[PDB]
Amino acid sequence: MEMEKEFEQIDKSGSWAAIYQDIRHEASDFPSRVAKLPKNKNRNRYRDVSPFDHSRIKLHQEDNDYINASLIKMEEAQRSYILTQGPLPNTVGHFWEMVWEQKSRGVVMLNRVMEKGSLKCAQYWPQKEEKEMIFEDTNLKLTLISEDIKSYYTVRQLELENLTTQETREILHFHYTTWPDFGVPESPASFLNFLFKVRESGSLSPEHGPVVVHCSAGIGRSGTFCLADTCLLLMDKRKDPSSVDIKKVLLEMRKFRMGLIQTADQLRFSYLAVIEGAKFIMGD
Ligand SMILES: NC(=O)c1ccccc1N1CCCCC1
Repeated sequence: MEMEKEFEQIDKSGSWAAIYQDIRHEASDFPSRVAKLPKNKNRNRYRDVSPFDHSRIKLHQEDNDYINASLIKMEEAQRSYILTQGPLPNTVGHFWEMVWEQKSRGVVMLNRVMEKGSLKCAQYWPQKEEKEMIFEDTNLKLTLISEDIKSYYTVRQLELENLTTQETREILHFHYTTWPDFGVPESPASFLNFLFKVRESGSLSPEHGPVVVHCSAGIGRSGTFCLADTCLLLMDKRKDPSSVDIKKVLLEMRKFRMGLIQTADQLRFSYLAVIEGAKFIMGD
């Protein structure tokens, strides 16, 4: 069923809360035993948001390999994503160790450091060129190279140095700065423009490690970003673009991380983004 007609049918019937609970009921439940070990309590932002054991990213260290991060591998679309929480005061060094070890080119940030008067993630990148950061625990140095501030997003060029080997890499930081403190954006135009800027950079392409995507918990806004990207790529690849079922794609992605799309409003917004984005994919 053409999702645009499914959309109007749910809107006119006002059944978004009903569709959303059906997804919550059918979603996968896999163990997260490593996340719940007592040694890892200060590595988790939220007691109720944990990576599954089968899909968790492992740090390359014998001491403690744990980070709250999941590998989402979309087989038919040929896209992979790492979804992670906003870094905590004790996990900024682990965060950049993961970027280094997984060979990522891009980091996508969908939250502000402060929202609703509370801290949603640590200031984990340098704000001035002349004031770089050194993570002693993971032996990494991070330098701000350049910053391009736009009305709806900021793009930063960062240099990450492995102080052990003196290898360096360029990382691109894509920061969506205008998601409202409550609810979802009224139009998906700025969010789709932002998704197309990340794609244009090479950060989502198979010559690099997976993109790192985060918000505060790494499931809600982060879920909307990967769901919209994957659905648009499948509409490009398939003979019948109307065969793309957003609910089935979301349940596939929930095999790899719990709780993706946190509200019925985020589910409606994901449908709107895919419907409006398809009007480019199909030749406009
Ligand atoms: N070890 C670090 O993470 C670190 C290193 C250099 C400068 C700042 C740093 N952080 C920033 C956000 C979390 C608290 C402290």
